[PDB]
Amino acid sequence: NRGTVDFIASLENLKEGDLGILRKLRGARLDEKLPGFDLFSALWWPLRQKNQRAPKREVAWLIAKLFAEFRFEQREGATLPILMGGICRKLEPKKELPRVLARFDQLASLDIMQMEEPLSVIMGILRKHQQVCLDWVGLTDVLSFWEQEPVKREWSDSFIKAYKI
Amino acid sequence: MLIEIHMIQNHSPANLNRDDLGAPKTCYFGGVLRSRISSQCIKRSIRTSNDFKADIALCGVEAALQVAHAISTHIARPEIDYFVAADDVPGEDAGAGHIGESMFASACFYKYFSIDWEQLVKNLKGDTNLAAHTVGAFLLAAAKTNPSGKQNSFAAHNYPDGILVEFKNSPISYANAFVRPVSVVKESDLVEQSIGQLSNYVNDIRLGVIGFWFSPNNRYPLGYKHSKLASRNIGNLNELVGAVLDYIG
Amino acid sequence: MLIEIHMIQNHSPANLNRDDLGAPKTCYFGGVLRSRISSQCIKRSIRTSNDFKALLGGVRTRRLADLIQQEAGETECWKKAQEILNKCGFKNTKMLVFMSKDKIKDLARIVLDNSLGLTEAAQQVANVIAQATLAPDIALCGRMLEPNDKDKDKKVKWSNTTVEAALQVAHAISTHIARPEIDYFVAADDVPGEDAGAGHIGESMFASACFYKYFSIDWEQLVKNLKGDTNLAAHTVGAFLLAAAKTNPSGKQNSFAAHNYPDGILVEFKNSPISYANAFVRPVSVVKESDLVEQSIGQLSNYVNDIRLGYYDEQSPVIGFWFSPNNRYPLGYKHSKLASRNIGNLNELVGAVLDYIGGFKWEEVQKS
Amino acid sequence: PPNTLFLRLEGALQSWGSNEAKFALRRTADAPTKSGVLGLLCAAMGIGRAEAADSWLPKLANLRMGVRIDRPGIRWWDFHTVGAGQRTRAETLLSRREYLADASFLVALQGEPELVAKLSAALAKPVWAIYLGRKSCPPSRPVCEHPPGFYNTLEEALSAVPLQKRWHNEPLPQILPCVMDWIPGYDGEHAPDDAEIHYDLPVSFQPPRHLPRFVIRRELVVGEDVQVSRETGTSVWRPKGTRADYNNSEYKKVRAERLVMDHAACMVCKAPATTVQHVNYRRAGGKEIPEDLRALCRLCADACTMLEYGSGMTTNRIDPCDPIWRERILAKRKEIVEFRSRGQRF
DNA sequence: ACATGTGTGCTAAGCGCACCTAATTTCCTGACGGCAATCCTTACCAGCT
RNA sequence: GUGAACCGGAUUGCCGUCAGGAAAUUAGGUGCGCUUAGCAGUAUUCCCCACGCUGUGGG
DNA sequence: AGCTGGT
Ligand SMILES: [Mg+2]
Repeated sequence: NRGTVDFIASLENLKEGDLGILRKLRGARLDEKLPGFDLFSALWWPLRQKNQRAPKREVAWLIAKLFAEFRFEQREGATLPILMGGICRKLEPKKELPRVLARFDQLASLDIMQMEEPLSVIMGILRKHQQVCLDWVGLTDVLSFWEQEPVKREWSDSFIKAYKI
Repeated sequence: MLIEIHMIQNHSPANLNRDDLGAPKTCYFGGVLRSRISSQCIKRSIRTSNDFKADIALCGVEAALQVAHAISTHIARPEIDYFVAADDVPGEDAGAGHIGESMFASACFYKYFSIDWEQLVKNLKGDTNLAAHTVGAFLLAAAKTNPSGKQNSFAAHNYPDGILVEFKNSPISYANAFVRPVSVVKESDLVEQSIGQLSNYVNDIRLGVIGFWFSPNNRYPLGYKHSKLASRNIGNLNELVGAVLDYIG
Repeated sequence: MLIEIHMIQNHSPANLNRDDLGAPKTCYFGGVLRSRISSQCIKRSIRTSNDFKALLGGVRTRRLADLIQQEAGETECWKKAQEILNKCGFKNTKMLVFMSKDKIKDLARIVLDNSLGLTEAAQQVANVIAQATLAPDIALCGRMLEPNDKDKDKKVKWSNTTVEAALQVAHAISTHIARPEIDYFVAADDVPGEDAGAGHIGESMFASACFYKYFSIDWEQLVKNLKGDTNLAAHTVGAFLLAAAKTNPSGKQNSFAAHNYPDGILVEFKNSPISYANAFVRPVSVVKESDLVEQSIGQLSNYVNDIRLGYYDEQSPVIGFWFSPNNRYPLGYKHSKLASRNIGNLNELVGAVLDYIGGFKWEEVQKS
Repeated sequence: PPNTLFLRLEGALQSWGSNEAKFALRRTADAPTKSGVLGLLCAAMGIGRAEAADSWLPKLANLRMGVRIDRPGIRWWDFHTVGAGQRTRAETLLSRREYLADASFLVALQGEPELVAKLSAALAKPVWAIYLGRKSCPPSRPVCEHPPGFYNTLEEALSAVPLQKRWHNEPLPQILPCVMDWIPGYDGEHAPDDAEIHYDLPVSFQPPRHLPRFVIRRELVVGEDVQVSRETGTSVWRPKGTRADYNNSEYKKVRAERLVMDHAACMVCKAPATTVQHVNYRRAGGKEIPEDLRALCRLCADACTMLEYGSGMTTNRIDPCDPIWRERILAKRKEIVEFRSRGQRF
């Protein structure tokens, strides 16, 4: 898509104070603080009048909050079920692998709003394994259509494919 | 003239039809495995109880019914159970029972009925307005008592939500609406998504009669347009019964 | 005539029921995962409840000969009892047998000890087992009995053991998406050592959910299996109402003391029962205002509205009840002012439902 | 001139019985038998019982035909427990039935247009509760589809009909098996040594007495005469709703109506008004009726966007008229007054 | 979900950061309980209608 | 209406019963927002009844 | 005197 790329690139332009106030708004809707809504409006309004396709609003808000909290860099080919699974091969299959594996499968049966904390723990173990790159555009357009089961099964089969290799 | 009671029916988790080994019965449609109750089971459940008997010319000239297998609008989801019957008398150890396994499934179903003109008039019994009275009993007696099954341990008698009655005479089941099993998107219900699929099929086929539609307190509209795909978005108990009564005669 | 009893219970983080692997029970209701509590666990916990002790009169044992041997000071009859049972039809110490406790105790003791026969002794023991219907827990839960046809005698028969269950407990369906939570526990070794580690690193799974609990009484069946009397029937109905409102499943309560109480009672008298599972086909997602209990009650009251008007049964209206304690949780917050007898107690609703049952009172019936 | 009608057999379940069923194992065949479409025919005329044996089975028993497999459905077995003397004694009788699941067919009926002309007005309007050969197996497609026409040969008629497709990304059988009868090209012709015998030829109907027939296999690849059809008909609902209309031609003119209907003023916190908010998002608005909008000042419309953008987006709106959404609006306006940075836009 | 309610009259251009950084040992449960029937006969025979 | 009719796989079930995730941690050092300004002014003040034509009722 | 439920 040619609309989400501008959103991710504009997010990468954000300076320290803006993503600090985005960091402070974890688990909080974009209403109880005025500056957070102002920042989201500035990020989210001008990309609908230049390109016809835009992500969903809740996906954009959640992705902005998570991006502020973790601060990765955008790189093609680094979606969640590849780096996930790649880290699962670096594990003991007896005990820890079912633990981390269940932590990953918790994402596949959740709605967009409640995934903030499971995505937080998944990206926390990603940060523990020193992962710098994450395809924010790829994550965003597989998350804006997260409610159709073909993309969920494709994401899971990507995890399988990265695990068997 | 022909009566097509296209009926949706969600079900709380409980097993209703059991095969040799105890599983919920299944069918194959749309390239997927979907849950199924047998037409014999629901047809006998329409009999064998006195609430409907308030009909021996209709399930016996043979009989007068076409009841389809309950095709699920989505994929089958059979689950399994694990029960332990306790000892309740203190022995040297604990646990005594069969320690077996049961199994159940929750599904949203569909079926189709057929009562023709002479198939109801020559049914007769003793009257000519009986060919309207028995049908008028049927259109909501088909949605009166969920069959039977393991109800003493899996209590499920969920009443249906969305009921169609058509007066189209060409016998066509709308099962081709459920060629694609119904997926779930967060903003709509499973029953609401199934009813949207049924509505989307309804807007087709007319390109190449009426739509008498039942929604209790019209919570489920057949199409989110003023150009309603049934044009009869009403329904309250025996109002529909009497309206079919003076539709037939 | 049959009685419906509905509850909406929110529970603390707890594991009241597990499968073989230890996970809380789950069902795929409405296309999404719903937390489940097994009906048999609820039936057992209400059976073993602290108020059923005046009515707890059923035993499900395979150690019948042990029960005979306990009530015999010096007359050892445990091999003779075992062979009498082994040719009764049970083949082994046996399979599970349901009966009344005191009846089998005293009169199987008197019918077993006498040295008058061995074949007809087994026949009359089997008849005593089959006639043991004077217990209302058997009348509620139900019981059949199938002995073997191989390890038996051709001269031993069995009467019709038909007992119908007068209770249909539904499985407690969660009112939202199930969020199964993983608990990580260790076991401390009390004595120290070099390793400074745990005695047993283990797995436990717990689920915090608002359960839609659903029971149903077949009072007509409850008296067609409890003979012509109605006093015991009314006492059992009141005892179940107290027990269900008062007791909880005895799962991992020592580790999760979730003894929270039902925040909703809906008793409706009719001849066509209904579960409000379709009230929550749409999963309940909470908003910033209100709480999960109120949103669940709101969806339930919306469903009660369009099944009291769209599916109206004004030939037999609803006698819909509540347990709204001093009206803390009202039902009709926007339109549903159909709660005819909204109260804030439990003994009052017990007395009311036995009043529409017939001419009974709460205190007078509580003596059978 | 149209000598053939193409019967369309399609449903969730269907079964045309085979010969190997006298006992409780009741089976089917992987083709609609001759007396598995002639029973449909007799029901479509509205008669049955012993009337079909005379002048209805021999009225077309001299007429050859051919069948086509759109998709080969799989064989399914259903448990069936007849209760006998239970709804004699309670001895429950036992059985097992064979069901062909998700199979579409196309039968031909060739030779002359008078009987086909009588038959064309027999599939849609005249009925005796027609089904797919089994009483409890409904036809899911209009059986009167694939209109008649002249195609002289069996293969030309069987391949000159468009082939459907349910969804776009669906596997399609590239070889369509053809079941054809025996054509006696000359008198004394002997059948080829691959033609299996099928026993679907009734000479009476009740009780069933039968004759055998010769069946010749035949093949059909797609492309030369048969081809895919237009699908359309979106089987995806996903409730509709428009969005993001600044102006086509009817927002400029419709903003002013409630601007000066309310006398250039606000409504909640009355003050000179700038813009218009939208309530009751039944339609987001290309054509808007003038009794749903809400001309309303800058700060409290910003508070309306406060409340809407937070929490659910949905289709229900704020409607600052009924006083339940009042305290939140005023509080959000207070923090708007306290914390707005005009130099940081908006 | 910036535009459009200007109302004497509301500027504006230059400028926005780089780098070192993430550890491990060991610990992980035993036993007991697991359903019976009934869905074609060595068919005549005697309790009694 | 047709190798098809008409047709239950039925009843009995607590998975229960033991468990600290504990030991250790400076959030680190760098920085000017800033260059320019009368809240004044008679010679039509947008009006509508309305005066010998500038007093008189208000939008 | 036959019939029917049991062996
Ligand atoms: Mg305002």
